[PDB]
Amino acid sequence: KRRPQVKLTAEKLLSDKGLPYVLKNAHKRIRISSKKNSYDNLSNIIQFYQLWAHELFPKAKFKDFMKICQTVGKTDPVLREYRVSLFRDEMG
Amino acid sequence: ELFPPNLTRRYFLYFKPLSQNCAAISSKPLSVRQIKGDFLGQLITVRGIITRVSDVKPAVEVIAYTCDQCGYEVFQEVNSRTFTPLSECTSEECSQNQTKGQLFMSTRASKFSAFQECKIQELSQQVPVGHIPRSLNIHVNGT
DNA sequence: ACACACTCTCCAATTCTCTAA
DNA sequence: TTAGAGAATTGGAGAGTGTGTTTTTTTTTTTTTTT
Ligand SMILES: [Zn+2]
Repeated sequence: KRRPQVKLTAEKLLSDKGLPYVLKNAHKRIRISSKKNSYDNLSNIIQFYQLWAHELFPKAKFKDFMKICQTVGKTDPVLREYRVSLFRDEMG
Repeated sequence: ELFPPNLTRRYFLYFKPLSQNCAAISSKPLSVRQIKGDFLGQLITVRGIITRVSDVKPAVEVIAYTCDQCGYEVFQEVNSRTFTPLSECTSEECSQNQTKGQLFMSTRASKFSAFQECKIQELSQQVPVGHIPRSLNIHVNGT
């Protein structure tokens, strides 16, 4: 056979390298200010998400990363279990 | 090995022949006619007059490249008079991330050495009657 | 024989559709 | 309304094939024999 293709998958997201890093650091990473423009602060938010997306899975263009995430995010039950777990933690 | 050892040799090395007063062929001078095909590979001594000298130019020994997408560097070693430069990042990590990145050459981390070429010719008072004088090509590197 | 240009082929990745809980 | 089972369409991996390559002045400085 030819070599099988490599893809983004929920296992990467649920890995310790994955989504927990964002929740462990996002409060410290991003910072808005009224003292800078909308365009300024708006640009700032995307920085962290871009660098994190590269570190996670360098295949593809940033937009493609988001739009790929939509499919697995809506379909996989284990990922959804993790997400309802987050919002239960806030219900705790 | 991570990189070729030639890339970090900061020095040059040369042999100096036997003193004839201690003496072996390397101590005994040959005229440019006596250098037969038997001597290929050996260390010898030659006596004559220099006819022309080239000016110095650089020659590559180890070439260095950068991969754009995965931010990784690779090296190539050159021995022959010509070479083909690399154009694909064959690194295993880069390959397993299916990252078909582009390679670009860099001078700032390549290794060069100084090169010069000359020619030597037999003394006119040693040419046998009715013949035309012969000559040899000399190469020089390093200090 | 050694880099190239071009052709051919198979296989699996993908999205679309139907069914039932 | 979600999701999972089956069918159809497309991409490009990669394997294969054929190919190409070595290789009469006219103007100007200098030596030589000729009138
Ligand atoms: Zn690379």
